[PDB]
Amino acid sequence: MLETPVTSAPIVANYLSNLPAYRTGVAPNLRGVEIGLAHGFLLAGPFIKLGPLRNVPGAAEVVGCMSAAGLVLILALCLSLYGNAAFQSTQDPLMSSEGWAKFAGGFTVGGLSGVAWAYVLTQV
Amino acid sequence: AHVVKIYDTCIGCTQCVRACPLDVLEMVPWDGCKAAQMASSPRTEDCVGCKRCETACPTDFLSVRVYLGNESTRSLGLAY
Amino acid sequence: MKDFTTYLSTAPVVGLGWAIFTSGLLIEINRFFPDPLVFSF
Amino acid sequence: PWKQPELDPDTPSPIFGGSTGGLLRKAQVEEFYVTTWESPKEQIFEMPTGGAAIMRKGPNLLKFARKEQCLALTTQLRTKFKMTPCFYRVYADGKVEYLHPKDGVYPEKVNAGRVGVNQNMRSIGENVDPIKVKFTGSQPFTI
Amino acid sequence: GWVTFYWHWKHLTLWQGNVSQFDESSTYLMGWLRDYLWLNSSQLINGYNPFGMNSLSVWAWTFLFGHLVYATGFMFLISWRGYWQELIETLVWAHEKTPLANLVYWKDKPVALSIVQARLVGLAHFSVGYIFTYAAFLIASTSGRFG
Amino acid sequence: KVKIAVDRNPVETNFEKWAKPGHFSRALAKGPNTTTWIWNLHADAHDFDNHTSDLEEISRKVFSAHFGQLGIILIWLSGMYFHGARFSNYEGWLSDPTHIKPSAQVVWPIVGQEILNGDVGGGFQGIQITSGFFQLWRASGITSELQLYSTAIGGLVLAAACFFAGWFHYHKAAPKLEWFQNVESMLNHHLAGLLGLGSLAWAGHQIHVSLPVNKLLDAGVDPKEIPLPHEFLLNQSIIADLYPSFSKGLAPFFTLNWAEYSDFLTFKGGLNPVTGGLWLSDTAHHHLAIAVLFLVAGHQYRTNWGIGHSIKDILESHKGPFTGNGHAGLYEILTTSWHAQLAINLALFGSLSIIVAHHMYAMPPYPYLATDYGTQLSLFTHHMWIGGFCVVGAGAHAAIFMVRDYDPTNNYNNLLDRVIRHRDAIISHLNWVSIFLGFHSFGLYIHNDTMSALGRPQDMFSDTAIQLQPVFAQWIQNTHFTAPQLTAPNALAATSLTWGGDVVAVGGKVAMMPIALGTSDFLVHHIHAFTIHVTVLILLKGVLFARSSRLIPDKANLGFRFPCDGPGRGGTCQVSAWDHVFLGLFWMYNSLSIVIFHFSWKMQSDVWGTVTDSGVSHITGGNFAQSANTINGWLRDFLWAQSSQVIQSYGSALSAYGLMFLGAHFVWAFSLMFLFSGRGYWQELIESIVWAHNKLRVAPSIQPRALSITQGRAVGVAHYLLGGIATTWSFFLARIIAVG
Amino acid sequence: GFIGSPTNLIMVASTGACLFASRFGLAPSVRKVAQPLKLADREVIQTTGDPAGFTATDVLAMGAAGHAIGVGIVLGLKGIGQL
Ligand code: CLA
Ligand code: CLA
Ligand code: CLA
Ligand code: CLA
Ligand SMILES: CC1=C(/C=C/C(C)=C\C=C/C(C)=C/C=C/C=C(C)/C=C/C=C(C)/C=C/C2=C(C)CCCC2(C)C)C(C)(C)CCC1
Ligand SMILES: CC1=C(C/C=C(\C)CCC[C@H](C)CCC[C@H](C)CCCC(C)C)C(=O)c2ccccc2C1=O
Ligand code: SF4
Repeated sequence: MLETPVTSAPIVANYLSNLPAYRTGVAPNLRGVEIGLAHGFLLAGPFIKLGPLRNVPGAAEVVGCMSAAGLVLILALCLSLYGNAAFQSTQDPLMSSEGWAKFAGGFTVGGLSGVAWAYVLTQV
Repeated sequence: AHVVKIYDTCIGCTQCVRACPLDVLEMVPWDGCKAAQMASSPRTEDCVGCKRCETACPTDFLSVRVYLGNESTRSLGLAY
Repeated sequence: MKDFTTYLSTAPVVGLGWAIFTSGLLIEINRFFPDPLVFSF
Repeated sequence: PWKQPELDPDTPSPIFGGSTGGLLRKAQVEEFYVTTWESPKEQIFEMPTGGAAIMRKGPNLLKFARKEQCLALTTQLRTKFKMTPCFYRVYADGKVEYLHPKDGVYPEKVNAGRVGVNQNMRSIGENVDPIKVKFTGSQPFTI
Repeated sequence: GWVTFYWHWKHLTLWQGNVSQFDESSTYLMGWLRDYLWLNSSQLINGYNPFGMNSLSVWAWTFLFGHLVYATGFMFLISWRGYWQELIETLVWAHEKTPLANLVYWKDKPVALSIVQARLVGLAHFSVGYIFTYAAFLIASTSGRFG
Repeated sequence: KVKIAVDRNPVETNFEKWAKPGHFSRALAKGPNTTTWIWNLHADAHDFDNHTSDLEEISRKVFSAHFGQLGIILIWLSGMYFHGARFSNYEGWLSDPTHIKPSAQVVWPIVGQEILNGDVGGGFQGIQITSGFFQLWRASGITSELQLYSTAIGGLVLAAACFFAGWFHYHKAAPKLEWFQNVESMLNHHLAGLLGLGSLAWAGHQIHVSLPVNKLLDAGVDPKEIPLPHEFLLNQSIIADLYPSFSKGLAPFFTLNWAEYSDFLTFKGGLNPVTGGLWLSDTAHHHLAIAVLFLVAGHQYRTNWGIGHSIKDILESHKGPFTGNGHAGLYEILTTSWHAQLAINLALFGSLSIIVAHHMYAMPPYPYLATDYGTQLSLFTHHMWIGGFCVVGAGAHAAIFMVRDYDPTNNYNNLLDRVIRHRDAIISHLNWVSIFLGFHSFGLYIHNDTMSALGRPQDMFSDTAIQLQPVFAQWIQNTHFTAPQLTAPNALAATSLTWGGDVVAVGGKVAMMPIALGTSDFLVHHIHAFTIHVTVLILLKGVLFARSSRLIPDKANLGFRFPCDGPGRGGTCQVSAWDHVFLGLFWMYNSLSIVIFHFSWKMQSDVWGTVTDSGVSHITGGNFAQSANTINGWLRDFLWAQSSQVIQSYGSALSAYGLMFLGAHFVWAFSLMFLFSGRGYWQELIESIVWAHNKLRVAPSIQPRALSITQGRAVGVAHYLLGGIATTWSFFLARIIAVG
Repeated sequence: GFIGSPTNLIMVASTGACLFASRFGLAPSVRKVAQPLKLADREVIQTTGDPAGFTATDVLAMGAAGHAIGVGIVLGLKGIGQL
């Protein structure tokens, strides 16, 4: 109820409007793909930096990439669990059960694609 | 929700209803007391079990008793 | 006088008086009988 | 009272800014409570969900998420200005329930029209032991 | 704890051969704190250090672990329900009124733990920390200098 | 407009109310019937807001109580000076301050406690004092015991005068409410007279008395052969020989040629190499400048002569667009509510005490103060704890003001109303900040401990593996080391030795030296910030939710100090603002304990020690760079490596520290039964004891009852704080006296 | 201090300028109020023969201000090597 200049800013409003979570202009698969790509690309960062094999060149990036892929898979499993255990009962298709399942599938597809993209960028 | 039970030792002093912060008790006509009033709980589903009515009871032991159990959204005092 | 006496008749004041009396008695006993342990007349 | 009043959503709210401890998502999922009163003049009162507001000269309508907040506002208005307000409960489907003045005379009075329920007719301490009521689902105080 | 302190100190002084140390040291609590809880804990605390590590590193780690669970028991026993319930209400508002995170929701409303539940959780943390701390100290002191 | 308003004899000096214990409140006026009355007698004694609703009587009681506390303080100071006059070796300490320990408390040989009178040196036996009173008296020019005797007698006389003043200003001539409400006159007189005039008087004492005595003491002459301060005051030849500018005789002051005063009003920032303290000329010019600034500031507010500033006009004028009524109703709040002023005073007093502790360990403003490591450690810890207690009492009395003296009529859209209106966002953001700080500090510590126990020193957050160096603190240290070089060229050296430079040592012991900052220092500083943030969150949640909340909407009607609201809504135990302060007291204790542990370890490892020809050999050998990064390092290299002096102190003069250590452990453990448990168990136990005494017909007429839940919480937190404080006190003092 | 010294001359000039400012608008005084401009106020203190709002506290305040400005100017000019 308490409106604030930062919450009601038009720049903030249009920045949150075109986000994949609040766009409401596409299938949940595309939003999940974008979410997985972005979050996997950022999550690969701390893993290629400070892992136990960070002193060993070459293998550090590979180990961090598989750790990021495992974290992405764990997040996808928790997303699927939340979708199955949250929307099991009675206009946005994301809030639906199978819509959230498709969102989770897009999320894991985007996560592995972003992990592979981060591996390519670190190799180059 | 919780269970509010009122016994015949009540003197109809209306202190429990004034101490109630959720409007659970009420005063009904009676003949077993000098004040001709008896406490009732027609809205026990809204009681949270705060035991504020028991503090205001002037009689020895308690003429009104609150027993907790089977908490709900109204009984847990949740605004969410 | 009697109001001050009843103030002195209050429980903390007489407790303080007992405290000084008992502490002084035990301290003077310990001072004039340095470190005893066993009753030997 | 003689006739149960009907709430009016078009009644003006008291002059107030933005509240942080206001209605949450439970207001659009479960029931929420609405308090109405009749202020003869404009004055400043303290809400239980935040700071202070100013009521308008006329009908005044406020919304809360808890019945305890509604009764706290009711007793504050009765003790400070003798306002005698009344709050309804509105569910998600729009069902309106009259809550505080069930007979319109407030629970401090009697009105000789309320049937006393949940009243044990025995003295406290005369209840049976829990061994007497076992594997039955009936508490010693529920008989 | 008292009976195990007595058993451990008496038996340790018997195995070391310095029974006179226990005889002249268990009289006063400085002896209990220094000759038992401080003298015999030298090998325990040196399990891991910047110098290196000996075989009692796991015992030092679980000793600090037990002290930590003791502190969490103090947390769940000292503070009571009203403060945590109000804090949970504020966190509920924070989760409700945020972008990019209010899309998710809880199936069950988060509430503070019950007072009986709080007593049980504090008791469990207290006893777990007690058991782990004394087991660590006992095993590290009896095995670090004997066999 | 501003004038003295005094009522003549409103209260008669009669002992008729001393006989009745419960008289200030009508609840206790009926007499006692249970034992919980007695505690209620000792709990509502100073609750003057509950005794009467009249602000004038409350203000008169506050004035009288302040006079009584000043009398008590002056009695304590006079007793300290008397103990320094008679049962002390101050004259022996003046001959050789680097070899005779300061002692001012002597015990009576009664039951073997005469072993506490240790060999402090100078042919004296007593307890080694850590108050630093010897260094304060040396900084004040005190030489003989006659001056200490005169100061003690004057302190007793002024204490009696203040005690009579309290009696007079309450019973005989009681000021009215309009007299107390003149905040502009109070501020003007306090800025100009209480602070500025006292600063000028102390500056004049330093110029005319303290500087020549300190200069002659640093010259190495006999203190008995030092001329008396009145010889410097009257005869100008000695003061001209010691300082040629005194030969001018007030000429440069009234001719604006103040540079001629540069010989005895210096700017040589740093430590005096002779004594390891601050330069007395620098302190003289400092107090003179402070006096000038405060006399300037004391002519700011308008009282009776047209010119000046109006506090209400200033507060109402400072209103922005994002705040609505900016500082609108605060003038009426602070002129009617005593508790708001109490919160402000306690917060600023505690913060200033913390500042005093930090800037006193940094610059020792006393001769031979830094050499005495125990005095510096005790003073830092004492001011630290007093500041913490004051800043938690600030939150307590702010919550009391929120419950009692808050009026929604005067706060519609002002700043307090908007703070209440977004308190939930405030508490949520503070909770997130506290959780993030605790994670990224304590989890870092746990990470270091695990990777140390896993045999991975290269995976640790240490000074050798992962360099999380404090680049901002190091940059500030480097900039302040170059402060006299470019930005303050008139200073001879740096303002303190902590920024950098060389090592200043006195008598072979290092007085001050540069302090290096590493990853462990960053970790402990962020830990301190986290603990302060959590305590701030607790106290702010207590203050802002004192009136109402989502859980309890009518918390204001329940009062400030209530135990609970029953087990309803899941349970409302410890929901009051008083319980919030009771919870935050432990967090303040934990924060300040970690702070003083960091101070003691850091100054023992990287500051204190001895100075040999090879270099500076510290007390602990500088292990803080390698041991402070893990919890086990604090467990072993700080708590177990130290505290061996406390446990081995038996049979020596330090054995009282070990006994006090054991008693403090006892009180800390005994507090937990009040912190845990409840009331019904002890009530039924008391019922059983009542049955036992009724069998023997020795049941008291006053019914024994268990302590209240609020009372039990208060007893628990008080015994817990006392036990922890005395444990740290005994351990710190024994360690710093035996090895220091 | 010394009669004829530059410091004496400029501090006498500063004190006289402060007094002249207080006499005619300019510097705020006992009879001058408000933050942006100066508005007439009550006489507060009898001026004892002085025309307009010029009382004893006015000359005390503005003599103090003139001495402060003069000593600040003197020490600032001495710091920069000037008069
Ligand atoms: C420049 C004048 C002056 C001075 C020096 C003081 C000094 C003081 N005031 Mg006060 N005050 C003044 C004017 C002054 N006041 C005016 C004009 C008002 C009315 C608007 C007040 C209203 C006021 C209140 C409401 C309170 C104080 C309090 C205090 C004390 C603060 C505690 C402290 O710092 O301890 C410093 C202590 C010392 C330096 C020790 C020596 C103290 C000596 C005896 C005081 C001498 C100064 C005295 C004002 C001279 C006039 C009194 C004379 C008739 C004998 C302190 C003694 C507090 C108090 O009650 O404390 C008792 C308090 O609550 N003041
Ligand atoms: C509060 C602080 C303080 C005090 C008390 C003093 C006091 C003193 N200083 Mg110091 N001084 C100070 C601050 C202070 N100064 C500061 C800040 C500086 C700046 C650097 C100096 C710099 C300085 C220098 C350089 C010298 C002094 C000197 C002096 C002495 C000369 C006094 C004088 O002529 O002044 C003016 C004093 C009066 C006008 C007297 C006051 C009026 C009297 C009390 C009236 C009494 C009337 C009474 C009713 C009648 C008597 C009653 C009886 C019959 C019962 C004096 C002992 C000089 C010195 O020691 O040589 C002697 C000296 O060389 N001082
Ligand atoms: C500037 C100083 C100052 C002043 C003037 C006040 C004034 C007041 N406070 Mg505040 N307070 C302060 C500082 C101050 N406080 C600080 C620093 C704290 C934090 C510790 C608090 C915490 C606090 C709370 C939590 C409460 C108050 C309350 C009160 C009121 C009554 C106090 C009373 O009756 O106590 C009577 C005196 C006692 C109860 C004695 C206390 C003794 C303590 C517990 C133990 C002392 C240990 C001692 C150091 C060592 C003993 C060892 C032993 C072996 C002898 C009064 C308005 C109460 C109130 O109702 O406010 C309106 C209240 O609930 N205050
Ligand atoms: C050492 C014991 C301990 C610990 C860990 C905590 C932890 C906490 N308390 Mg505290 N508390 C304690 C004792 C303790 N308390 C005691 C004794 C009291 C009584 C005075 C209190 C009183 C108290 C109050 C009054 C408040 C807290 C708050 C908090 C929270 C602050 C979060 C934070 O900054 O750290 C983050 C948490 C940690 C660093 C925990 C350390 C454990 C590791 C490092 C985390 C990861 C563990 C592991 C890797 C994951 C395992 C996964 C799976 C196997 C389980 C957090 C939940 C505040 C709150 O609610 O939040 C702001 C608050 O208001 N507590
Ligand atoms: C025109 C006229 C006239 C004249 C007048 C005159 C001429 C006057 C003057 C006056 C004056 C001429 C005054 C002055 C004053 C001054 C002052 C008052 C100042 C100061 C003071 C002080 C005290 C100071 C201080 C200080 C110091 C020391 C340090 C710091 C700074 C300062 C400076 C602040 C006649 C009457 C004939 C006639 C009519 C008109
Ligand atoms: C133990 C306990 C009690 C019982 C404690 C009581 C009744 C207080 C007892 C105080 C005693 C009477 C103080 C005096 C003790 C000695 C008799 C005095 C000194 C004697 C020597 C000088 C000889 C509570 O009432 C309680 C309430 C709420 C939370 C926790 C607790 C709690 O832990
Ligand atoms: S408070 Fe007790 S006696 Fe009074 S009306 Fe209620 S049940 Fe009856």
